[PDB]
Amino acid sequence: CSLDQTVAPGNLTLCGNATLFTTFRPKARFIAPEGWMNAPMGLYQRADGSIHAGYQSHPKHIQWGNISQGAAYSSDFTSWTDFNGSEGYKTIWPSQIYDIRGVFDGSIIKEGIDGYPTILYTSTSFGPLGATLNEAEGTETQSLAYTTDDGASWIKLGYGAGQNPVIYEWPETNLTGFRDPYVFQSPRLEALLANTTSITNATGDHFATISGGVHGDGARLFLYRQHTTGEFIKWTYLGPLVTTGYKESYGEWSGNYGINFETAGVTRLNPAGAAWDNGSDTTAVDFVTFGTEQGRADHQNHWPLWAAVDYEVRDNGSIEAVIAYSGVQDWGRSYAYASFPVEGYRQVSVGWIYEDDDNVILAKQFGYQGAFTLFRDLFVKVVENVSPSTPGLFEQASWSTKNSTDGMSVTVTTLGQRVVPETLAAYKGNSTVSTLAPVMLNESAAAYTPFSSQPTDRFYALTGSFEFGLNTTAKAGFRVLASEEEYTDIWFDPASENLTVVRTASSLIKSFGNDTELAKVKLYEIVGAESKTLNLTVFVDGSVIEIYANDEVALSTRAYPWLANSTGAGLLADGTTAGDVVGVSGLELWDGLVDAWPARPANTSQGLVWDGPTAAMYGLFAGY
Amino acid sequence: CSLDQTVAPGNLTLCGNATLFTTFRPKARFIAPEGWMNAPMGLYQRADGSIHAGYQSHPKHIQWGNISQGAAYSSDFTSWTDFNGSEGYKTIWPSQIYDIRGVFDGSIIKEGIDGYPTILYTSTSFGPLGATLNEAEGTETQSLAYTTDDGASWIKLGYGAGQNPVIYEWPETNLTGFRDPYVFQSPRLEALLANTTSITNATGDHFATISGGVHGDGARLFLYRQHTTGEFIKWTYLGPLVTTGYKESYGEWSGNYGINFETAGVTRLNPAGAAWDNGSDTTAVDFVTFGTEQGRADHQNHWPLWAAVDYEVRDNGSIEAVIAYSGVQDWGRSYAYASFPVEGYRQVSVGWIYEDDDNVILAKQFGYQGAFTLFRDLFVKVVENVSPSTPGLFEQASWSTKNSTDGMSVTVTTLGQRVVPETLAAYKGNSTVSTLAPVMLNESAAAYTPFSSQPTDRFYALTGSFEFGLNTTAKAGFRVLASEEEYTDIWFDPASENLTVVRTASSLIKSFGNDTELAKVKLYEIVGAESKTLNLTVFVDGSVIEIYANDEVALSTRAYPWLANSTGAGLLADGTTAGDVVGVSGLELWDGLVDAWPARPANTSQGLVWDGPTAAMYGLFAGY
Ligand SMILES: *[C@@H]1O[C@H](CO)[C@@H](O[C@@H]2O[C@H](CO)[C@@H](O[C@@H]3O[C@H](CO[C@H]4O[C@H](CO[C@H]5O[C@H](CO)[C@@H](O)[C@H](O)[C@@H]5O[C@H]5O[C@H](CO)[C@@H](O)[C@H](O)[C@@H]5O)[C@@H](O)[C@H](O[C@H]5O[C@H](CO)[C@@H](O)[C@H](O)[C@@H]5O)[C@@H]4O)[C@@H](O)[C@H](O[C@H]4O[C@H](CO)[C@@H](O)[C@H](O)[C@@H]4O[C@H]4O[C@H](CO)[C@@H](O)[C@H](O)[C@@H]4O[C@H]4O[C@H](CO)[C@@H](O)[C@H](O)[C@@H]4O)[C@@H]3O)[C@H](O)[C@H]2NC(C)=O)[C@H](O)[C@H]1NC(C)=O
Ligand SMILES: *[C@@H]1O[C@H](CO)[C@@H](O[C@@H]2O[C@H](CO)[C@@H](O[C@@H]3O[C@H](CO[C@H]4O[C@H](CO[C@H]5O[C@H](CO)[C@@H](O)[C@H](O)[C@@H]5O[C@H]5O[C@H](CO)[C@@H](O)[C@H](O)[C@@H]5O)[C@@H](O)[C@H](O[C@H]5O[C@H](CO)[C@@H](O)[C@H](O)[C@@H]5O)[C@@H]4O)[C@@H](O)[C@H](O[C@H]4O[C@H](CO)[C@@H](O)[C@H](O)[C@@H]4O[C@H]4O[C@H](CO)[C@@H](O)[C@H](O)[C@@H]4O[C@H]4O[C@H](CO)[C@@H](O)[C@H](O)[C@@H]4O)[C@@H]3O)[C@H](O)[C@H]2NC(C)=O)[C@H](O)[C@H]1NC(C)=O
Ligand SMILES: *[C@@H]1O[C@H](CO)[C@@H](O[C@@H]2O[C@H](CO)[C@@H](O[C@@H]3O[C@H](CO[C@H]4O[C@H](CO)[C@@H](O)[C@H](O[C@H]5O[C@H](CO)[C@@H](O)[C@H](O)[C@@H]5O)[C@@H]4O)[C@@H](O)[C@H](O[C@H]4O[C@H](CO)[C@@H](O)[C@H](O)[C@@H]4O[C@@H]4O[C@H](CO)[C@@H](O)[C@H](O)[C@@H]4O)[C@@H]3O)[C@H](O)[C@H]2NC(C)=O)[C@H](O)[C@H]1NC(C)=O
Ligand SMILES: *[C@@H]1O[C@H](CO)[C@@H](O[C@@H]2O[C@H](CO)[C@@H](O[C@@H]3O[C@H](CO[C@H]4O[C@H](CO)[C@@H](O)[C@H](O[C@H]5O[C@H](CO)[C@@H](O)[C@H](O)[C@@H]5O)[C@@H]4O)[C@@H](O)[C@H](O[C@H]4O[C@H](CO)[C@@H](O)[C@H](O)[C@@H]4O[C@@H]4O[C@H](CO)[C@@H](O)[C@H](O)[C@@H]4O)[C@@H]3O)[C@H](O)[C@H]2NC(C)=O)[C@H](O)[C@H]1NC(C)=O
Ligand SMILES: *[C@@H]1O[C@H](CO)[C@@H](O)[C@H](O)[C@H]1NC(C)=O
Ligand SMILES: *[C@@H]1O[C@H](CO)[C@@H](O)[C@H](O)[C@H]1NC(C)=O
Ligand SMILES: *[C@@H]1O[C@H](CO)[C@@H](O)[C@H](O)[C@H]1NC(C)=O
Ligand SMILES: *[C@@H]1O[C@H](CO)[C@@H](O)[C@H](O)[C@H]1NC(C)=O
Ligand SMILES: *[C@@H]1O[C@H](CO)[C@@H](O)[C@H](O)[C@H]1NC(C)=O
Ligand SMILES: *[C@@H]1O[C@H](CO)[C@@H](O)[C@H](O)[C@H]1NC(C)=O
Ligand SMILES: *[C@@H]1O[C@H](CO)[C@@H](O)[C@H](O)[C@H]1NC(C)=O
Ligand SMILES: *[C@@H]1O[C@H](CO)[C@@H](O)[C@H](O)[C@H]1NC(C)=O
Ligand SMILES: *[C@@H]1O[C@H](CO)[C@@H](O)[C@H](O)[C@H]1NC(C)=O
Ligand SMILES: *[C@@H]1O[C@H](CO)[C@@H](O)[C@H](O)[C@H]1NC(C)=O
Ligand SMILES: *[C@@H]1O[C@H](CO)[C@@H](O)[C@H](O)[C@H]1NC(C)=O
Ligand SMILES: *[C@@H]1O[C@H](CO)[C@@H](O)[C@H](O)[C@H]1NC(C)=O
Ligand SMILES: *[C@@H]1O[C@H](CO)[C@@H](O)[C@H](O)[C@H]1NC(C)=O
Ligand SMILES: *[C@@H]1O[C@H](CO)[C@@H](O)[C@H](O)[C@H]1NC(C)=O
Ligand SMILES: *[C@@H]1O[C@H](CO)[C@@H](O)[C@H](O)[C@H]1NC(C)=O
Ligand SMILES: OC[C@H]1O[C@](O)(CO)[C@@H](O)[C@@H]1O
Ligand SMILES: OC[C@H]1O[C@](O)(CO)[C@@H](O)[C@@H]1O
Repeated sequence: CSLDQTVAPGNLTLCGNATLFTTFRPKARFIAPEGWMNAPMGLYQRADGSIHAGYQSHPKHIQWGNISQGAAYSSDFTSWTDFNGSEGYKTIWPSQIYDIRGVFDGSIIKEGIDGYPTILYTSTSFGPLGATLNEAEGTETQSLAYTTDDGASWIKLGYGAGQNPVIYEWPETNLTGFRDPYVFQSPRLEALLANTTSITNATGDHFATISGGVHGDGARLFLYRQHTTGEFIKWTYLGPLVTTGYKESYGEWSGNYGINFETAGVTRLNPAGAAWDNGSDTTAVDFVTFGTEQGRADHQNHWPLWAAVDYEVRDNGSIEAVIAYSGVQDWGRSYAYASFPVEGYRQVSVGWIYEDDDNVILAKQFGYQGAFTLFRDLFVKVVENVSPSTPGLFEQASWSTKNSTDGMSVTVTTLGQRVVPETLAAYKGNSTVSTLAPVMLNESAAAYTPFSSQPTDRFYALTGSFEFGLNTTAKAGFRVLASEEEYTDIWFDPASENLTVVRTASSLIKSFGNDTELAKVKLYEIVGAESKTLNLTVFVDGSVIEIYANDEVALSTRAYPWLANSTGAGLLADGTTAGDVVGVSGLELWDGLVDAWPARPANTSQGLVWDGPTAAMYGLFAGY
Repeated sequence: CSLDQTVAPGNLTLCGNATLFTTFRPKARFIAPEGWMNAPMGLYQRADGSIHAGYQSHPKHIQWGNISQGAAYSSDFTSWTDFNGSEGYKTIWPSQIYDIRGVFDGSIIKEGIDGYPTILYTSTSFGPLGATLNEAEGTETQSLAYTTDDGASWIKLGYGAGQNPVIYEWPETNLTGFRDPYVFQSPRLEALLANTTSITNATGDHFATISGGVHGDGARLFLYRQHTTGEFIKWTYLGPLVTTGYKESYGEWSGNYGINFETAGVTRLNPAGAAWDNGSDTTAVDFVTFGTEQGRADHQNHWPLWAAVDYEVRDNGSIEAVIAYSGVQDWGRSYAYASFPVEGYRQVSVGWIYEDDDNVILAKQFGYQGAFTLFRDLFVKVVENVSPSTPGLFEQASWSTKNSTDGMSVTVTTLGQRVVPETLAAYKGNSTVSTLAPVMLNESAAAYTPFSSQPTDRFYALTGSFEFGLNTTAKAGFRVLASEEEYTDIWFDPASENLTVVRTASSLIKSFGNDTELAKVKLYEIVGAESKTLNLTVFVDGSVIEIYANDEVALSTRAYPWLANSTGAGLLADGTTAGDVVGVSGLELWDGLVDAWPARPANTSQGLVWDGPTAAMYGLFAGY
């Protein structure tokens, strides 16, 4: 095992555990100290204003198992501190018959048991568990725990009748899944149900969704309501909130609804952020965010989706969320998005970016797997004065259109996502910032043009505004993590409406994924404009490449170049001519970003362990 | 629910939980504070000389489940003190994937991990578990924990490779069971194996048996040897120590070997007690004690047995224990005998006495189930100068015979059991003792003759020596827990060699068991004697009736008379005549015994709880 990054990579599978720990590792984002992580969980803003973030965690392993809540906190979403207790950075772990198979995703009741922050989580026990298996009632249940020390530790309710687990009966037969309770308050849903509470007797101020589906018949999001205000044991099933078909797709802009939902949440937004009105705010829109499984040929069979919904009240005192339009939260290697309320009328969303080593070839050598996305403010994106000749505009696929009275312009509404401003400000202020001169891409443009200032390592951000002709067939974008021999190309092709990440040359190491990422991006053309513009922001953080377009489209992916000098960046141009020109402006490079875990040393590995021969006997966890 | 014990019992199933807590409850013996108990476990004499006793425990329930180690200590086997920690009187409980289904029986390595007392116990996980089910490897494994505070708490080794569980591979396929590790030192077995240690490389000073069997092919006791002295992770399977046939019986004196062993142990004894020689003591005998299941039509399908064995060394460096003779440790409602070494060359044995309410009709009303037997010194019982005309003597069923050189007398050898002297001394000294005049039972004897002094409650002991003619057909014994309407009759019938406990009138409450208990007792006739003698000792302790004959035969049973005055006792006589006379002498009543738990109040119930609907979903525990 040579770690010489000035020459071609050897056989890196001969390298020891965690010998590649720092080589590809993000430094500017949320990530576990070591080992396996997946979904964000237990997210809440604490009483002191700081953010608590939990995550599915398996320390000292590089595959999933004994799944626990790891946790940390931050005052600005950006610089984090690990909790440290008797179980290291874990704060909830399998410990009881009802959750011994895994402490799965959960969400926070801010004023819960005895007034304390309280988590409702999926407690798993033995038996087949999965949407493609024959799962039985009891394998996935929902349980409570509360914290008296602001998330340093959690106390579970006792096991038994009238205690944990608090939700165990399947609301319908033959479920594909029954997990990921999302607890939320909703003046909107309270107002809608107020005339029917005699039918169900459920009058509490908290709702909870549980994610699942029905074998052979598509995904389901089940709605529960807290039976009585101030009491947290009894939750009453109202009915299915979202019902989709077996591998149903709303189309090219909307992924696929698969066979089962995971990590679903419910929110209400307006142009400024979170909306807490009862329906009276005409600018507010109800949204569901949700993962789906088995509706995708790649990306671990997982789509992270969202839908705008219109609520209807059923005669039995339940709610049907009718999908109005449907989109994708991130088009790349991310999943398990969670959202949570933040002071100042905000709803903040964060997901999990998995590695691109699906055959587990170099995972042990890493000594870790996974990171978070950046934290994102959700809001209703409104585009005014949109031209009716915008191609495909009235398909209204992942957006809505409202015509002006005279029919000559359109207002477009969709889900907006932008990186939280605290992170952008901290990144910029800690970086060496190069404001770059605008670049006109025409007949003289090379395929690749390095920026006039270059990054110094694998931790940087780029921004640019690409102005295209309305009938362009030119392509342009950014190349990142680039040397002569390794590079990753981010292209936008307005003619096809496709944003791609080409990774055929991303790394000399051949075991990592190299498939082309793809997102659809609608450039809403503005009335009177003779051009259309793509604002593209790119974060490069170790191996993470996280792309944002127009405060709307997100695409997270991975690149693992071996060579030490595969850190360069610049502009890409294809088919730019004297006549078909691409004007690039607002160009800026931020080199360095922020050290997100300042108390951690560079190498936080504690080694890796094997569960031994019993792992295969129990059949629950891979064991490593 | 009336608790009026001066009139006939009502419908006691209407009574609330623990309303009958004190009514039938033993006071003079080891018993949990409340709830369910079964097998003794984790028995050892601590460094300060006191006795640690563990037991299988399920607090606040009256059926088995979440099985844990409850514990207490005593300086004299007789007066006990509960441990009190974060889990009450529990000291080990299900907490890890490998033992979440139950912390089953285990035994003590006195100088174990880091020099501390260490328990090797059966750690159970999910899956079918039982001799009549299709159990799979991994469901029962063996794990270690150690104590740094003399049994107040135990620290388990970590889960994983080279740690817990330490024994997990089945030594043969298709096991009926794989549990109850019994760890012991044996100069005898070390000497026998010393010439073969190159074959196995196992050279440690601790052995361990594991109890089980093979489907369709009878019970097995598997022998392991610690691989290396001072190291406790690696245990090497040598081979089967005891192999018996599917429902094989050695005969009328020996119960039945069933299909699977439980709670088996290995010891070596001589006439004084425990023997720790290498084979050089010609008075010493090797013994195995073991429970069997599914070889009995009643008594919960459980025989608590013992066998004298002769060890042979196999060519592969293992030991075959060849059964020389085979007996019964207790003939009544007891099981799960454990034995442990005690200072002064002693081996002390104690078992579990179950209730006689197999349909669980009044268990909730009790608020508890189960007690221990008394603690018993084991030794080799030797009877000298036995007459060769003793009927059935040369069948040598649960004893051995050695003829004198001249053939006119026999030395009989068998397993001896007697109540530990500390308990007899404490009982006697705390009781009101009545030494009774001898009673000749002849033609004038009534069926029942009350003693001249009577007990004052349900806590007393009786002794008597019954001298019978060599050709008697008379029966005699003791009646206990007696009023006019309720009584329990203990008869010996020398002609049939049967000791019986007739319980047809034991209680007016009809839901308790009323079947006749039966033990075989051999009166070894002495050369020159014109009579044969039965020394009978009886302990009455709440509902327990525990009978000892001749420091050899034990029979534990239950009687639950309702009436407050069903406490009397006296002599029984049947077929005594002028010619066929029974001389009773050495008669003594001890009224009161000892308060075995002086710190406990009379009612230590904490109420009972239900596990809720998930108990049936998990399918592991009854739930109550
Ligand atoms: C199989 O068997 C298993 C083992 O028995 C069993 O698991 C156990 O289940 C029981 C029953 O559910 C659990 O007991 C509960 O414990 C809760 C506290 O849990 C936390 O703290 C304990 C104890 O912590 C001490 O000890 C540890 C270990 O040494 C130390 O680390 C601590 O620092 C602390 O040490 C101090 O105290 C010790 C004595 O206790 C001293 O010895 C020591 O010197 C120190 O001074 C921990 O062990 C727990 O850890 C475990 O669990 C966590 C998850 O929670 C895991 O992460 C971890 O790994 C461990 O597994 C944990 O940290 C109690 O709060 C709870 O008590 C209440 O509930 C019951 C039932 O409702 C009531 O009877 C009782 O009154 C309590 O309720 C009152 O209080 C709460 C909160 O204040 C109120 O909300 C409630 O309304 C009520 O209020 C009442 O009083 C008020 C007056 O003040 C009044 O206003 C109200 O009106 C009202 O009247 C309960 O005791 C036990 O934790 C489990 N143990 C383990 C190891 O798992 C398992 O379930 C079984 N399985 C099956 C299938 O049956
Ligand atoms: C799923 O996830 C689960 C959760 O992660 C996981 O379970 C956990 O597994 C880990 C790994 O096996 C366990 O970690 C071990 O813990 C042992 C100690 O366990 C006891 O103590 C802990 C901690 O106690 C503190 O905290 C509690 C809770 O708050 C308090 O109640 C205590 O009072 C105490 O509090 C103080 O300390 C805190 C900080 O720790 C402070 O915050 C606090 O303020 C106080 O000051 C308890 O939690 C345990 O309780 C649990 O387990 C018991 C059963 O054991 C249950 O009954 C109970 O309900 C709980 O479930 C328990 O009481 C450690 O000893 C052990 O440490 C060693 O082993 C590793 C690996 O070999 C070594 O790396 C390490 O060095 C240690 O070994 C050394 O020391 C031992 C003994 O001294 C030596 O024998 C050994 O040779 C070695 O010596 C070395 O150093 C010497 C120098 O001194 C030198 O001479 C030698 O040569 C050598 O170099 C390990 O940390 C953890 O307990 C589990 N937790 C739970 C909750 O279950 C589970 O397995 C996962 N499942 C799967 C399937 O993966
Ligand atoms: C005295 O001690 C007990 C603990 O032993 C304690 O708790 C009670 O425990 C008993 C069991 O001993 C429980 O009985 C079961 O109840 C089930 C139905 O329960 C529902 O209705 C009840 C009556 O209105 C409610 O009280 C229950 O509420 C509690 O539980 C819910 C969770 O569901 C919780 O949200 C609440 O807060 C409460 O805690 C609940 O709504 C029965 O289904 C169950 O069924 C059987 O048992 C009977 C007796 O054997 C049979 O007659 C039935 O046919 C059936 O059993 C069958 O046979 C076997 C059973 O193993 C099986 O093979 C068959 O399929 C079939 O099941 C049972 O009756 C009782 O619910 C529970 N009460 C509680 C928790 O309040 C007491 O509280 C304690 N008393 C005091 C004063 O402290
Ligand atoms: C680096 O980090 C690892 C943790 O990841 C850590 O521990 C090692 O972990 C690996 C797994 O990553 C273990 O590999 C397995 O080993 C099994 C055989 O193990 C036996 O032989 C070893 C070699 O001599 C010994 O080291 C082992 O001793 C340990 O464990 C025993 C308990 O058994 C214990 O008493 C000792 O004290 C030691 O702790 C042991 O005697 C293999 O069976 C297992 O099998 C597969 O994996 C391969 C790679 O994928 C495949 O090539 C095989 O075909 C096979 O996998 C197949 O595919 C899948 C697997 O999921 C399945 O469907 C098929 O049926 C089939 O199984 C595997 O190779 C390794 O044993 C373990 N080492 C330990 C604990 O020492 C390292 O220690 C750490 N390094 C450092 C320096 O810290
Ligand atoms: C980068 O490193 C490679 C290999 O060490 C070398 O070919 C070249 O000089 C360096 N710069 C490039 C390719 O831009
Ligand atoms: C990181 O630390 C681990 C654990 O000490 C060690 O095994 C590994 O070699 C280290 N890796 C590097 C690259 O420093
Ligand atoms: C309410 O009605 C809907 C639509 O028929 C149904 O799916 C749901 O199960 C009902 N809710 C109940 C039975 O609680
Ligand atoms: C919703 O709120 C508006 C004003 O904020 C109020 O007029 C209306 O009555 C509310 N709707 C309900 C609660 O029915
Ligand atoms: C919206 O505007 C377009 C273009 O003017 C027109 O084709 C369409 O019919 C309009 N829709 C409505 C509902 O008026
Ligand atoms: C650098 O980052 C830290 C941590 O996020 C932040 O608090 C600080 O404001 C940043 N420095 C600047 C903007 O100069
Ligand atoms: C074509 O592009 C080059 C490089 O940006 C620029 O110098 C030149 O002025 C452009 N041509 C025109 C006609 O703008
Ligand atoms: C653009 O993307 C779609 C998938 O949404 C694909 O079918 C089409 O071939 C792509 N076209 C080009 C030119 O990249
Ligand atoms: C015992 O009590 C019963 C019922 O109260 C009564 O018949 C009798 O007087 C008492 N004594 C007996 C039967 O020896
Ligand atoms: C014993 O105590 C328990 C728990 O407090 C109580 O429910 C029960 O009625 C008591 N029984 C008696 C006979 O005192
Ligand atoms: C040793 O031999 C006996 C008798 O054949 C056998 O039962 C046992 O399994 C053997 N021990 C092994 C294979 O370790
Ligand atoms: C057993 O012990 C005796 C004396 O106690 C000794 O003579 C003999 O050599 C020992 N047997 C062994 C260890 O082979
Ligand atoms: C009474 O019993 C206690 C506890 O076993 C014992 O220590 C004491 O010696 C006994 N009293 C006597 C023999 O007088
Ligand atoms: C017969 O028994 C009675 C009662 O023990 C006794 O008084 C009498 O002396 C006995 N008869 C003979 C002949 O011993
Ligand atoms: C004595 O016991 C045996 C069982 O061991 C039984 O078969 C026999 O019938 C009994 N005989 C009498 C007279 O009780
Ligand atoms: O780690 C388990 C968790 O991960 C998910 O499967 C999402 O990928 C959740 O549905 C579940 O709670
Ligand atoms: O409680 C479980 C324990 O009880 C037994 O079955 C004996 O009756 C043991 O074999 C086991 O360890």
